Amino acid sequence: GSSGSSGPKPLKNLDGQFCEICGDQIGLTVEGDLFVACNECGFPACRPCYEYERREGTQNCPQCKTRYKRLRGSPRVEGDEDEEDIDSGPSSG
Ligand SMILES: [Zn+2]
Ligand SMILES: [Zn+2]
Repeated sequence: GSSGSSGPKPLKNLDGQFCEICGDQIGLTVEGDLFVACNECGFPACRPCYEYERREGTQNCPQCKTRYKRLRGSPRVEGDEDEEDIDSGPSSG
């Protein structure tokens, strides 16, 4: 049996920064700032979670599926940005 944190009033926690994909707590970037994979929607994805999505993934946020961007520890991939095309018709979302 447990509750969460010691003492009465809870301590800074369960904010959300904690990645959702795997769970691990989204640490800090190579510089120090908070590592926020996706900001547009706000999908909590650690470092080893964002890169992949672009490495082997599809390069589209699994929450909003928006255009990505070369991060600190994320080398460019084949599908970062494309040019306007005659492909219209939003099948899903
Ligand atoms: Zn993760
Ligand atoms: Zn997103």
